[PDB]
Amino acid sequence: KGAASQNWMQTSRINTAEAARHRSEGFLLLRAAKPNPAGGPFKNSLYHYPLVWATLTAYCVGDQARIADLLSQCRQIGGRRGVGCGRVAGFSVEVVPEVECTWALRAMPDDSEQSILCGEYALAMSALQSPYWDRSLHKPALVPTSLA
Amino acid sequence: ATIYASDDHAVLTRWKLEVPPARAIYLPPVHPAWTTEPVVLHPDRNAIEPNDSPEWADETAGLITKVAERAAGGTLVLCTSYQNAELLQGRLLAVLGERLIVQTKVSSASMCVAQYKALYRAGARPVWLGVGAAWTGIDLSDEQATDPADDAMLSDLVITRLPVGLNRSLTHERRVAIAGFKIVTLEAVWQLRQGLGRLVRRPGVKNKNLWVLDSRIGGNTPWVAPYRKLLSRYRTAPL
Amino acid sequence: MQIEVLIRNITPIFSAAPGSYYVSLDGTINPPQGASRFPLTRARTMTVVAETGDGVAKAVPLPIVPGNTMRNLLRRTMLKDVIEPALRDKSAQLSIGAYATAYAGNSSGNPDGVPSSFDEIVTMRAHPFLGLFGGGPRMLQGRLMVDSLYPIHQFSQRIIGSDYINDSIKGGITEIVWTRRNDPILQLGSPDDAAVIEGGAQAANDWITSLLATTKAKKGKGRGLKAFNAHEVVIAGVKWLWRINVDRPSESQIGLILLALNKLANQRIAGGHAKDYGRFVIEDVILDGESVWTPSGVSGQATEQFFDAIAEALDGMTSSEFEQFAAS
Amino acid sequence: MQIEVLIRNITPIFSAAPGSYYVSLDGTINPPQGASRFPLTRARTMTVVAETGDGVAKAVPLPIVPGNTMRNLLRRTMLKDVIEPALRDKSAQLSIGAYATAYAGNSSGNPDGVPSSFDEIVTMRAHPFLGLFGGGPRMLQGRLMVDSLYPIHQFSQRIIGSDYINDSIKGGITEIVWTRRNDPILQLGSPDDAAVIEGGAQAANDWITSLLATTKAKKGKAGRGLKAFNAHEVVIAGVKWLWRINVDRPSESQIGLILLALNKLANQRIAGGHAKDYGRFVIEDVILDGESVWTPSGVSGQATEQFFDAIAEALDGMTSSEFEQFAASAK
Amino acid sequence: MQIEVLIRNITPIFSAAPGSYYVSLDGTINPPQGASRFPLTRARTMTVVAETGDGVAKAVPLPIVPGNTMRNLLRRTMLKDVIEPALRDKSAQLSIGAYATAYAGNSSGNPDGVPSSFDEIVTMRAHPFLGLFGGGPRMLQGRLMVDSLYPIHQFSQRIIGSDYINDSIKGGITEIVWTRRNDPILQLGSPDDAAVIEGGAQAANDWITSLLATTKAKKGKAGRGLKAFNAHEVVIAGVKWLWRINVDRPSESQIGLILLALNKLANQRIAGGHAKDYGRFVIEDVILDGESVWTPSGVSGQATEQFFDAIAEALDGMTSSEFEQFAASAK
DNA sequence: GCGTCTCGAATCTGATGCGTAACTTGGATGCTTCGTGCGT
DNA sequence: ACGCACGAAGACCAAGTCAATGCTTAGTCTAA
Repeated sequence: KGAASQNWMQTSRINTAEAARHRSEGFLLLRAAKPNPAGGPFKNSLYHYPLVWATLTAYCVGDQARIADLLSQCRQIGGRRGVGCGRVAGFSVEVVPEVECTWALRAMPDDSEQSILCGEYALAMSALQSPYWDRSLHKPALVPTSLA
Repeated sequence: ATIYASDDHAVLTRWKLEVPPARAIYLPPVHPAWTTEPVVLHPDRNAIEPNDSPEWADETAGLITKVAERAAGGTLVLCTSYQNAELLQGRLLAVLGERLIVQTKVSSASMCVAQYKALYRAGARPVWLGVGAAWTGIDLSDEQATDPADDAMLSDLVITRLPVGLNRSLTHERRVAIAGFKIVTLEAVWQLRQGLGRLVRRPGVKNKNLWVLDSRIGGNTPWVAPYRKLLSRYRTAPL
Repeated sequence: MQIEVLIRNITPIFSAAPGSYYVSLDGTINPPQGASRFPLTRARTMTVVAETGDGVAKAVPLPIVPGNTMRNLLRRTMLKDVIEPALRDKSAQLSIGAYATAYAGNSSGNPDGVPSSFDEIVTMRAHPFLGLFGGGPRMLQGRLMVDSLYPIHQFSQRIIGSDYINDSIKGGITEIVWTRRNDPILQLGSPDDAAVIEGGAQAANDWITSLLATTKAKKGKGRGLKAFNAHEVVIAGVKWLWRINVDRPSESQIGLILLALNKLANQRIAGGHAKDYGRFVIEDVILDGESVWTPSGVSGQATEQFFDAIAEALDGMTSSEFEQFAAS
Repeated sequence: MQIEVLIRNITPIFSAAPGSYYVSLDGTINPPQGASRFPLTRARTMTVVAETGDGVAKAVPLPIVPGNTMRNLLRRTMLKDVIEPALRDKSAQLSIGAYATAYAGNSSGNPDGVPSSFDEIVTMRAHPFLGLFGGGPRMLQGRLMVDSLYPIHQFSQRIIGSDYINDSIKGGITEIVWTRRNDPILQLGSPDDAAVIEGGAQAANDWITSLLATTKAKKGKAGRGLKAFNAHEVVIAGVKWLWRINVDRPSESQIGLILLALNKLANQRIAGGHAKDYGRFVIEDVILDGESVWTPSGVSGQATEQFFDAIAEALDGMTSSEFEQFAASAK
Repeated sequence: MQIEVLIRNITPIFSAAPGSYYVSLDGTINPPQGASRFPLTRARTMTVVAETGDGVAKAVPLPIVPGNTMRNLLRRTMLKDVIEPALRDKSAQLSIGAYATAYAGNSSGNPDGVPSSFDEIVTMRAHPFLGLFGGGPRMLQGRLMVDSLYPIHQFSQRIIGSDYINDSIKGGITEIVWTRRNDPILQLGSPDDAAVIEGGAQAANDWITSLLATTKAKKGKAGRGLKAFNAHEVVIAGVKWLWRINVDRPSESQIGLILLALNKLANQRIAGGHAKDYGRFVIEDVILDGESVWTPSGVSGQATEQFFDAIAEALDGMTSSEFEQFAASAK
């Protein structure tokens, strides 16, 4: 992190006066008398996610040319890309000696060999192949403690 | 030679010379090995602020006098303005005498550079106190000696100031108003790099020496960091 | 497809930052306990790294407008300026699920979670409006990726770029505006003023007595109308750059974006409706490096196809498409 | 709907800027501690971006009138000259809470926090007066977008546009005025003047002795006496101003109400300085959606005829029940 | 209610602007440091916007009389001509605090922090005098708007309108008057002249020798003696002035009191220069809501009879009880 | 038809007070289920 | 005649914080 993490705040709300006007004019078919900001169609919601300035470095085994070509079309990193978070100023792909840092800092399968693991590995539930948010694909896996 | 800066990425060029944002294309920087390696910087820093005080002139004159005594051959002392040179030439003339030659309002590269070239070939070990004009354009390569590695007509050179705010164009004032003090610092970095352009104008130079004379580089003030980065490319003299 | 919109705000832009922050009369943010403190609603500032004061890197706050606010503003502009009139022209009516999906992408209409067939995804992601803003019970991935409204400032050089260096502002761009609320009863001066009040002089006397008693009790240890406070806003006249990208856009979607940009000037940015904050005028719109902003709005020979496509889409648009998208 | 009002102030406009400021007798703001300083209440200035002939954009102060202050001015003008006379013609009475909410937007400092029904929102936003300002115990979004009072100045050219350049003023438009308070007892000169004072000579002697003792104690140390000498900063008279009013999808009744307010606005005053007759102004031109609708009589013409008819009908049908419903707390 | 008073000054008007300004002996204001730097007390001027015939908005100074000075002049006129005779006949004596509050708007420099009850506000705002002049420990808004005394000049045409073009003056209306103070002892040059001073000629010789020593020491260095040479800048005599007094919703008695003051206002001075008989003026015309109500005798006519009558009964029923209530502290 | 001399000089060259007061010193919302009954 | 409206209700502990940015000094002549 080039700077401390910033807690970013975003909300969600349907304009109640605009909806009332549409309800009056027949654009909206709602018979309910009042909006409910606590829940339902007109719920106001408050959520937060952290924003960080960072340089993304990771290690892999593959083709330099093809990986560089794939990363050429990448414009945004991480998530919340619809609101423009994590634009890519640039990228670099370099060949480095194996002794620097291994590719093991990831979700390895449960019975992975100890010799290839860099550092401590805590057992947890995570997916081994992308997509990683699919909870039906979640399996017990060794997740690096010094990276989570 | 001063298009791309260390961190500006030629933005100053695109702004000074207005170019459409899409029409401009940058190029990677290049530098031959014989441009940075064959020179070492002496750690003889200046102990006084580069003002116009007579005592600062005395100390700088003594430092550059011992440099000239130690100088291998023809040397160049980079003076920013006529005010500093005139304040400095009086002390030098006591020891150097005729060996020192300085620009005037009339004296310039019309004949002074030719005279310096002739005197250097004569073995006088001449000292050229450049003022503004000598900062850019004039040639200090011993073209006749086609080794080419002679490194004697400009064996040594000394800088008296960074400099700071040499450009006085109203466009520069507009730019410094728009962007702040950052632009003038990197413009002075450009000027300092331009002054180093006098050091080499032929390939295969082998051994030259450099002196820095400004207490600001030794005062550890935050804004001279780009100058530190620029001079850090050059190995210091192991004194 | 990259859209670069150069926005200059005529009036100050006020995006309220969460939190209870205080200020003193002299203007000191978060004054110490010694002096009086007044509540302050600061502008939305994002911590960014920049070369401030010839430093290598400084994490200085930059007053911006959140990207989600810009996204919602664009959605509201489309809805209130092209989509809603087009649906009204057909006398279309939307259920609560379809309307919630259309105006906030809320899945309340069918929170069960509906599968989407590949043909359905192809048809719907090609919708001129709902494709750009995914959501609803289906909850697709929208084709619109709008950036935050970063001001053209010295600290935003590494976020905006150096293409618009001529319009940058060196100093701070935030100013504190003080508000005040006065009790109308204390400003009565004659029985003619109190004629409209049903209680006349007696009601005003009771109101003032209650106010005095409450104030005395509060001093010794129900809140009245009187209030003094300030809110921080970004100074007017500063130029802003808005970057919009549409991933794999159809002609209809680009036409809709151009129409929204045409009608965007009539809307406001962020908050401040009471004080007419956020008013702005579009200065330049850039499509894939080509300037398109004419003095009469977005026009030109290179955008007629988008306008024709979006007009054709508006001609044949029906509420049934919204219902199908919202699974209603 | 965009309304642009062109205002030239007959008397200087003085809007107090919060915070303590000091000035010396010469006129130097925030003088060095060595010189004598006097309290100063500066005219409120909002930082704005101004472009010059050099092309550089810089932040400079600009003396303006806050949007909130003259929004309240417009509300008070409407209530005093259009709404309240209409209510009093039919002998309609408002409760103290209804009056407080009509004049300030709330009956108390604690909002209800309960959402309003859709039909109530539509009815209130269709009200000629309540629709413009909204507010109430349950926050209702008003239709009136009202802007601050920007003087037509070289600094405000970027803000107010270049179509009013003919009325711009180049130099500074701010001047400082000094005020003094005198102890009346120090101007007594005969027992006839002190004959009306109870006790007379004894009372005056006690007052002067106490004043001298207090001043001597204050001087040696290095309540408050009547003597005072300070200054307050005002905007010079004769400068033109631009007022911009926007309404979100206005009904004809609300447009007519705003036009009537503009007709009756000249009798009111913009900012503070009631004793010094500050804030007096005359409206020069009113622009409605890019069209001038101002005559020497005022807002008039067939273009504004329908707005006036609609607002007259609404006022004839205007009752206190709407205000009582609007200001009724949901709790 | 608008009242316009046309005032012409018989003698020069001298309202001194605070600040130390210097003038050379040839009339140049703020000369170079090389020349002499005699002190000057300039007349107070407010910058105003005026057209020089080309329609350009040029900010130029204008020698005026402060509005606060005129307000206090009107207050003093009413008190010393109307209120004081009325209270005296009934043997009603104001307390020292009531006297100070009436003559200065406050009995001390620390106003109360609590608002006043509505009954008190109604009673005070209806009072013939206290209603016009607000103030007191509880900040109360008065009914009087006193404007500055703007001279009818080409620069003030934009401010005061084009109604008084025939009375406008083009050239500068400001002049410098030189003042010198002599040391009496130096002029004393007879043994009979010194026959009154104790010690005879010895005291005069000691005075002269002390003066010589002091001036020699001060010149060598490069108290203060009696010798002086100064200058004060005054507005020339004979120019016409426009005075605007505006009152919001007045009772009959208050307007009657204002008219009574205007009848007896000419006997007072405008501002400053008591020793040199500065500030003398004569009222040319009084405009009452667009109608001239000024007779050669004074404020008279069939139109204004009811105001005078009403203020007459108001004075007859007046007492000191309301003054004591107004000036009483609420803490 | 001019006529020239003289065609200034010294000295003052500011003093004193006042040189803030009171009050506001935030307020509200951001949850779904469950039972019972309308109800279009 | 299943769908939607609408109040009551049930979890219920509970702090420490609230800046993030200051910085200097005169040569050019090679188009009217």
